[PDB]
Amino acid sequence: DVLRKLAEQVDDIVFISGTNGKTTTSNLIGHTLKANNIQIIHNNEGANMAAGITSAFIMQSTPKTKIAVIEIDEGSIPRVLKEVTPSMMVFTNFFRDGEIDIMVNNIAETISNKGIKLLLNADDPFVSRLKIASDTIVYYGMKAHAHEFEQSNESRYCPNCGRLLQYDYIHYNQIGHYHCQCGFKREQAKYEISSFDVAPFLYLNINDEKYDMKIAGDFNAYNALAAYTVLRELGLNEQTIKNGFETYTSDNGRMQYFKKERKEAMINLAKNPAGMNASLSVGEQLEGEKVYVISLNDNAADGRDTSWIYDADFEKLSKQQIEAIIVTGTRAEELQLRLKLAEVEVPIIVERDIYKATAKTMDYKGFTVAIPNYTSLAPMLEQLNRSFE
Amino acid sequence: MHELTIYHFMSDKLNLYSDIGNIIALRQRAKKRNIKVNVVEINETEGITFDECDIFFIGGGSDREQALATKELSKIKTPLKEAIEDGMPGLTICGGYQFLGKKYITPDGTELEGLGILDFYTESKTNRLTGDIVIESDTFGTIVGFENHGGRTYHDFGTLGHVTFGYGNNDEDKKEGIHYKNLLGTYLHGPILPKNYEITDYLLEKACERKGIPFEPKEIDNEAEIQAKQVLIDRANRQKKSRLEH
Ligand SMILES: [Mg+2]
Ligand SMILES: [Zn+2]
Repeated sequence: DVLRKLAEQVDDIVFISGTNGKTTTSNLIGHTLKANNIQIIHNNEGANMAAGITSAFIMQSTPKTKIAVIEIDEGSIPRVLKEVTPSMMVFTNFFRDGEIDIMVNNIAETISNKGIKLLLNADDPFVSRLKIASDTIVYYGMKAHAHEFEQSNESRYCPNCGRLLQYDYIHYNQIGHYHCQCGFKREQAKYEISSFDVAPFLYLNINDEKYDMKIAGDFNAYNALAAYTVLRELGLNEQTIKNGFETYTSDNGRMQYFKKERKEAMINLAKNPAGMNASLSVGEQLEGEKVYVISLNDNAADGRDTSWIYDADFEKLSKQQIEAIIVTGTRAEELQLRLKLAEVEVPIIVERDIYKATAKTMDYKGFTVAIPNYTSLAPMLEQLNRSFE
Repeated sequence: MHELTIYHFMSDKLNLYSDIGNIIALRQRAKKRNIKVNVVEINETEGITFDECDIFFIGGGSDREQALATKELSKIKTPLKEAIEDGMPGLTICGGYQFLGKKYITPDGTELEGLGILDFYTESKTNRLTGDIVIESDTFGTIVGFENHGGRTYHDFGTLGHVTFGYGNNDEDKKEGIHYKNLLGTYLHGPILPKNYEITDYLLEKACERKGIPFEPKEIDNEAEIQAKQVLIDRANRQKKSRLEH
């Protein structure tokens, strides 16, 4: 009975759900609101069921917090909505991993005729099916040919009439511009990505404004737009959103960005040839000169056989503007030798202590590219956090 | 320009990390001696001759890949044997080494046929010989790498040297690999050649002598290689003192 009284004290309650992208969407909203000194309630990826959401409202309610930003497991929506009515709900997507159909129906029944503003992904037909659950619908989505996604292939049923759903254009899998002869279709979008690229971070064109972000991943474009839509619907203007979006970053050491005045860094885990080739190609999409710190441990979880580094394309480093490469970890010397054999002719510094190696990159004005394998990640990420405070 | 041709056999395998690094190491030590290396990949062997070969290389694959590679290599078993008997330098890794012998026995007792170039056999168990390996050789100086193999190879030929830490060919001999005329065979990973420049230089120098071209300068900078070797030598030494103090 207590959650109800806590929630009534909050003017705006935003729920984020769907099967994917909940956390990034939620974090982008919460980061952008806090960066404008707005006090909020905000839960996390380990606390998106009923019990964890209730705990978030108890722990974080103060007289100043007038917005809650709540990610919620899609299965938890009925149990929670017996206690809290959000003012708006954004849905990212529903992926089966006819099981989607049933779950979407249960969600529709739960939120119907409650006055909730729904922000639906027009490009996902199972998210869009939720239009029957409210009279206040806001559509977001992506224009055809905004990006060529990696691509993957079946026929799906119209949630309204049981025909096979016709598609005019497919972003990927079920996500696309669909149109059924019964009227069910990809609706016109109020907020739309017309174009985006990842090079190496997300760069988005949303309603003819450019959003230069600090996270990566093609899939994250839709999460950014879902977050953008919430924030516009809360009344924030494009510049205020641009300020928050330009500084949000991941926190798991995957394409994670750092900045302190004119010094920049990014860290990306690489533990095999494909991952290393990808991490080495990030540097070349980065303007100006670079400094590298590359770490190769050979602890049990890394494997003891470091031979794979000879299948990585370290030679490509000769095509980049690089001040120095610091090699570190317990097999730092294997990396020095690999770079010698790669004919990469730049100062190479052996510093086996990962904390000392990582700190050292702060002495260079170039863009730090930090590339650890698995057991190198935690010490290298810890030092980067320390160095960039 | 002075040139050496490397015959890279059966490079069509799912993985070839060992293969590529060994080729890189040879190319780069030769380049320092003003020698260009030409790599010929041979996956169809019919009518292949060794007249244009200076050094050959046979890596290792899965047991399936190895059995396929052996069936294709047997179409030129006799020229390969004659080449080897004539002193052709060659490097063979794991399955490429084992299947120069007469047979390879799997843990489940299945006998696989090798080329029979040399009269030996290999018997694998489920418990593997695995860890750092340090070998002391008169020809190759200190050899260092990583071993991880179920196979025990039993031959009566020369080897790459005495194993001061690790196992080598089998549980008992404390000797690693095979060295027969100019043919080398090993279980070592790393791959073996990047750190172990004396082995790389051995194969290139025998090839230059056989062709009648210089191998010069003989002494170049080995510092990076030495520093990489020293990490494993030191770790091996730490590991020994721990057992003696046990
Ligand atoms: Mg893409
Ligand atoms: Zn329909």
